[PDB]
Amino acid sequence: MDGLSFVDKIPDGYKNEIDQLVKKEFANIKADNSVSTLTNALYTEYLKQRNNKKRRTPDFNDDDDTLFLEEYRRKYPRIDTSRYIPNESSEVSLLGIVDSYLKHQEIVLDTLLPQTVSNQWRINNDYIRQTCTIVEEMNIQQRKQINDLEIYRKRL
Amino acid sequence: MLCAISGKVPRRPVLSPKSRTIFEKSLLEQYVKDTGNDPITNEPLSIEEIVEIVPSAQQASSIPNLLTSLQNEWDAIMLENFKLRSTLDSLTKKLSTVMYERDAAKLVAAQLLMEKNEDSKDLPKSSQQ
Amino acid sequence: MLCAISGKVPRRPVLSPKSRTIFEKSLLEQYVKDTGNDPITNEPLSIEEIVESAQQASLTESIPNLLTSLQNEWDAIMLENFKLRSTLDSLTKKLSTVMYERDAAKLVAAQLLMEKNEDSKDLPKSSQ
Amino acid sequence: EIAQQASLTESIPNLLTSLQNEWDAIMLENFKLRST
Amino acid sequence: MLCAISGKVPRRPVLSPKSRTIFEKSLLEQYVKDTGNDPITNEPLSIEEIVESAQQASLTESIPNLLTSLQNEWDAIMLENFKLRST
Repeated sequence: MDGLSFVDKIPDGYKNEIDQLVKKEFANIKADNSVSTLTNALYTEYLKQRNNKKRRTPDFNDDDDTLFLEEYRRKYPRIDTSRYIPNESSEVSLLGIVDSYLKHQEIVLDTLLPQTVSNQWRINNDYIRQTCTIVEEMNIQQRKQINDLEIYRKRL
Repeated sequence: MLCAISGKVPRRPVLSPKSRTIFEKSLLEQYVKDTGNDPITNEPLSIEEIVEIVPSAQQASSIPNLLTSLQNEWDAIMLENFKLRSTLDSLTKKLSTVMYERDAAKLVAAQLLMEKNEDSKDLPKSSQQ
Repeated sequence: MLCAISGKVPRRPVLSPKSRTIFEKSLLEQYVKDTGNDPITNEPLSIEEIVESAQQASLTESIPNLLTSLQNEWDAIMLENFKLRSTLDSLTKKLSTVMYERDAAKLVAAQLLMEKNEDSKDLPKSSQ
Repeated sequence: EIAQQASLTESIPNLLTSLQNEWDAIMLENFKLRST
Repeated sequence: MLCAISGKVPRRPVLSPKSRTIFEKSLLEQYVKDTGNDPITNEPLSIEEIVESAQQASLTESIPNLLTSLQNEWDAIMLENFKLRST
C-alpha cells in the first residue's frame, strides 16, 4: 500500500517498468412505458420524427383542404400578433429581470468551487507532513542499516 | 361520483357553500330541516345556501388531457435520468479511487524492485570475495 | 435554486424536513407515492411532511413552439439519455479493468514482499 | 374550493402528430365560431 | 434574491424548514439567538434546522417550461370563447 508521493522525488521509466510487471500479472489472470422504446429507437437510428411542415407553404386557389389551411394561418397570425404585443409592452424589463437571476445562479457555483478547492488543498496539506515525518524515519532506518552492514564485516 | 351522506350516486348533485363537499339534494335537505347545519363541518347552513342542479350553460358538452399525458410521461423521464446519473457518478468514485490507488500501489513496486536489485549485487559481490 | 431530482429550476419548490434539500413539487410528490421515503437520504418521508418567482423571456420569434421548439426538446432528451446509457456502460467496463489491474498489483507486492526481506535476511546471514 | 378518470390513448411519434392535429382543429373550431 | 427580514441581497442564503423562505444566515442566526423561532410564521426553529447533488441543471428557459406555456395558450383561448359565447 505505502508509496510516498511528496517525498519520492520517481521517473517515467519506472512507471513504464512497473506497468510491464503489472501487465504480466494481468496476462496471467486475464423502468418506463412505451416512451422508452421509441426514445431509444430514435436515438439509436439517429432520426427525429417529422413534424407538421404544412402551415408555412400552403397555396391560394386550392380547394376545401387549402380553405382550412388558409383559415389556420389567419388565427395563428392573429395569435402571433397578440403574442408579440404582450412581449413588447414589458419589452426589455422582463428580459433584464431574468438576466439578474442568472447572475445570482452563477456566483453560487463558483463559491462551491472555492469550498472544494480549500478542502482539497487542506487534505493534501495534511498528507504532506505525514510524508515528511516518515521519510525521515526511513532515512534514519537506512543509515542504521548501512552501519550494521559494515560493522558486522569489520568485526569478522 | 358519490354523495357524502348516504354514499349513493347523486342524480341531482347540490353543494353547500361553507364546506366544499358534493351531497345529494334529498339527503342534505333532510339534514337542514332536521337542524340548520352542514353535516361535515357543523357550521351554519340553510336551504337557500345550497347550489342545486347541473351547471352546463354557455359551455357546450380532445386536447387538455394530451398535455397532461405529456407531463405524466416527462415525470418518468426525470425520475429515470436521476437514478441513471446517481449510478454514473457513484461508479466514477470507484473508478477514481481505484486509478489513483492503482498508480499509488504501482509506485510500491518501483521502489521494491530497486531495493531487491540492490540486495543481489551486494550479496553477489560479497559472496564472491 | 435547482431541484434535486430532474436538474430543473423549480416553479413551486418544496423542502423536506428530514433532509434539507429543495425539490420541485411534482417530482417529490411522485417519489413519495412510488416509495414513501426521501430520495437522497432514504429516510421516512410523506406528502404531509413536505414544506412548500422565475422569469423566462419568451423569444421574439415565439408555429415554432409546436414544430421547431418541441422537436428539439424531444431530440435533446432522446440523444442525451442514449449517450448517458453509453457512458454508464463504459464506466462498468473500465471498472473491471481497474479492479483486475489492482489485484494484479497486489500479487506483485505480495510476491516482492517475500523476495525483498529474504534478500535482506541473506545479507544478515552472510556476515556469519 | 369544491370523478378523475385517466385517458389511456392506446398502444409516441404518432402522439406528436395527434397534438398537432388537435391544436390545428381547435384553431379552426374557434375561428368558425367567431365569423358566425 | 432578497432576504425577507432586511430586504437586502443576502450574501449567505440559508433556507428554513418550517416557514419556507430564503433568509440571510447572519440575520436569521441573530433572530434565532434572540428567540428560537422563525421570523415569518413564529414557529419553532433552531440553527441546525436552518440549511444553506450529481444531476447537472441548466437555466429556466422558454420541456417543463414549454408545457406550462401551452397551458397559458389554451387557458387564454378558452376565455376568448366565452367572449363570443356570451355575446
